[PDB]
Parts: sequence; structure tokens; C-alpha cells
Amino acid sequence: TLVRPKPLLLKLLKSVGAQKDTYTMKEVLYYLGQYIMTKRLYDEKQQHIVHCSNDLLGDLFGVPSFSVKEHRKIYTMIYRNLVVVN
Ligand SMILES: CCC[C@H]1N(C(=O)c2cnccc2C(F)(F)F)CCC[C@@]1(Oc1ccc(C(F)(F)F)cc1)C(=O)N1CCN(c2ccccc2OCCO)CC1
Repeated sequence: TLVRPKPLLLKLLKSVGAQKDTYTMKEVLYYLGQYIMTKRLYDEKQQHIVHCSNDLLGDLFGVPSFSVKEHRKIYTMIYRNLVVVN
């Protein structure tokens, strides 16, 4: 599947070195991961919990925090911020 991130998600992804406009779901996940890692959007205490209440990430996703294990919930949140392309 080829996806075109919407402007705000595009800006967030491009800010961590993503060069293109069209991505695969694995590329969005990778670049979203680089974003979490650089900005340090997690606690040493709980590695699996992303804390994003005060970040553009939580705004686009619509949640204060989420578990890295909640794959289905993460896709739902990402899907809202993209358009599927040819
Ligand atoms: C080796 C660690 C890499 C993971 N990682 C950490 O777990 C981590 C390490 N140290 C400290 C803090 C963290 C912290 F905080 F949990 F992130 C470091 C960053 C990359 C990494 O995590 C995320 C996390 C959130 C998102 C986002 F999309 F925003 F939800 C995207 C990627 C990842 O590539 N996968 C693979 C893709 N996974 C995934 C998510 C949703 C749907 C499907 C998925 O795929 C399953 C196939 O493997 C998530 C984990």
C-alpha cells in the first residue's frame, strides 16, 4: 500500500529526514519512530508507552499516550492522517 501523508503528518515525518511525498505504511512507522526517538516521546520507566499529550504527534493521533503494542489502534490513528494513493 502507497500512502500520501496529509500536510501536518508530512511536516512531522519530513522534520526527521524523510525526503519523499509518497510512502508505504512501514516507512510512515519508521519515520514516526525516528520522531519519537529524537524528541524522546517516552519514559525510561515504561519503554512501551509513548507520551505525546504536549506534542504535534498526540494532536494528529488524538491521544495523550499509547502503547507501542497497540498495532491496530496505531494504524487507526495513522490512517486518519493520510490518503491512500496509486
Ligand atoms: C526495535 C524498536 C523499534 C521501535 N522503537 C521502540 O519500541 C522504542 C525503543 N526504545 C525506547 C522507546 C521506544 C518507543 F517509545 F516505544 F518507540 C523505537 C522507534 C521505532 C519503533 O517504534 C515505533 C513506535 C511508535 C510508532 C508510531 F507509528 F508512531 F506509533 C512507530 C514506531 C518501531 O519501528 N516499531 C516497529 C513497528 N511497530 C508497529 C506499530 C504499529 C503498528 C504496527 C507495527 O509493526 C509490527 C512489526 O514489527 C512498533 C515498534
